[PDB]
Amino acid sequence: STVSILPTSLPQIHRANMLAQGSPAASKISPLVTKKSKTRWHFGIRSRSYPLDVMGEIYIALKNLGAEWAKPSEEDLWTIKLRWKYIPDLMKMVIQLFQIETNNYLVDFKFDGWESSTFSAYPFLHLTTKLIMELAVNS
Amino acid sequence: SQEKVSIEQQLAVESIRKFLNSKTSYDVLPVSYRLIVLDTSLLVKKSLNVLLQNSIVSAPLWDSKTSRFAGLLTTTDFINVIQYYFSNPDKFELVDKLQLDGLKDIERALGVTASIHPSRPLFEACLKMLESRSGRIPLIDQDEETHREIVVSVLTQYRILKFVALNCRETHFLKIPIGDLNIITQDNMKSCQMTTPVIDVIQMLTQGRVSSVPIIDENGYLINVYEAYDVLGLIKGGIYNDLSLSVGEALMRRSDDFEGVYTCTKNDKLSTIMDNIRKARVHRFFVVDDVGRLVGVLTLSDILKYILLGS
Amino acid sequence: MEYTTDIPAVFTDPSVMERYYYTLDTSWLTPPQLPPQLENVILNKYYATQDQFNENNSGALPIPNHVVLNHLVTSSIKHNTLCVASIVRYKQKYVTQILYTPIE
Ligand SMILES: Nc1ncnc2c1ncn2[C@@H]1O[C@H](COP(=O)(O)OP(=O)(O)O)[C@@H](O)[C@H]1O
Repeated sequence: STVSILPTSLPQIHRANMLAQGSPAASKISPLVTKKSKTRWHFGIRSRSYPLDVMGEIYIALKNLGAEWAKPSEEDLWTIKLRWKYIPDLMKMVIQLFQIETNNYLVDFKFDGWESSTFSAYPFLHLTTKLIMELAVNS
Repeated sequence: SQEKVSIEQQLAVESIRKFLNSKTSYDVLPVSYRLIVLDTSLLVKKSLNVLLQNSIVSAPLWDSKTSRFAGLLTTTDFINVIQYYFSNPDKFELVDKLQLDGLKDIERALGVTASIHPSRPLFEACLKMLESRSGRIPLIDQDEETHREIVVSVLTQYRILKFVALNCRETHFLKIPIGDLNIITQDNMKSCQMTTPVIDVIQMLTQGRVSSVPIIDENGYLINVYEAYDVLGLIKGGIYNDLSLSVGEALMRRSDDFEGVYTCTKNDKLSTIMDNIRKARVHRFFVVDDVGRLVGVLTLSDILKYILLGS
Repeated sequence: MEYTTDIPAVFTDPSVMERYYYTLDTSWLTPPQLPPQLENVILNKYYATQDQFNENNSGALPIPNHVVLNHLVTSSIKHNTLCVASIVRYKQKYVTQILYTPIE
């Protein structure tokens, strides 16, 4: 095999050769450093407010954004079964409230299809972005 | 001996072609993987950070206003905006304000795209990439409820060649020297020297429509290469003065984790080439002579074309 | 199901929940505990296993729990940009569809 890595193409050797030449840029121009920081991902969003308070804020935000929702019974109060406009045109979502700890709650958002194996979550991702922002503005 | 090497090369290629004809683009997809998409209203500068932060050179764009995908952000988009900004230095204060949809407008105004269904044969995906003269192709399907076309993934020539290499031991029987195959591009090489202004090298990329420009010295010895990808690090810092540097100086911006330029000779074999593609992200092999003078380049498209269509 | 833009009285009227709490004879009145499948340790392990395979050739690409499919994944706002995702099924494979959108 005569397949190799060209030594002069490595940044260390290229910089060193430029330095030896006398070029000012060799000392002054630094390599690009990209801080690839590891993101902590979560499902949905967290709130320290209590259930009725949190649910109220979501419904408020939902109303201002133009969503409609089903009437919840006593057995599913912490579940929002909503529909949103954005050919099936109405997007369905299920929002669910969970308790993490005593004072800590997690809001769960779930894409639930469209109304009149292979699908794009992007319309859902965009609308949830709108919703999350509306929730931030109101706080 | 010669006849043996030849028929074995022929058996290996026919086997690789059958493989490509028998697999689909869907098959190349990992069982679980991530797809990064950018909203068209995102700033170009931020989008560049997203690429560099996530170790990718490309991303599909999403127009939220119309619920439609809007093509791909690639290094070419950044190449085109550099030339625009250089020829119009007054606009530099607008870099900070330029959004991806704006960037696409600028390119359209300056007068400066292939897709495939996952179910189609991998062979056909390769043909379409050769026809479009690009190293990547979006995988497109229809949303089963909305019937909006959606991007499932983006496949590259690299990923396909690596897929072939990982699954086909037959590559080891590709023992004919590449110089005997007439697959090296040797004629009308676009090249430069370390003292060439980087803007001129960037022009060569667009004018020649190549991904890289080999840097030689006065005697024709290969020293380094400037790649389309290098333009991303050039923008990240300070567009203003970096565009005025020589290629030698602009290269100082290369990250220390740059993997290096790969070279080979005419006596090298596709078996070796495929082993290298298998073990590392290599996008081209510069062909040098016995003393390290540039004689040509062998790119992923050159290798794929040979596998699909022969010499 | 019927749909309307009327926020359920239980969230606007203190009389409704009060009514429920006084007519006791239990878990309905408190939202359910977070399922183990939605904890961030499991979600980020899933992300790390993909990274360990693609960058370090260790282990094998992870299959996500089917219960977390089509659920919103989020991260802290950075540089006025919100990054959201959802792990979704494509035929028999799993795509984490990721969107970067500018906010304000
Ligand atoms: N600097 C160059 N000068 C002349 N031809 C080149 C150069 N770089 C690549 N080529 C040739 O042009 C074609 C496409 O080049 P390139 O875009 O770099 O490869 P790919 O299409 O595989 O990414 C190939 O046939 C390749 O051999």
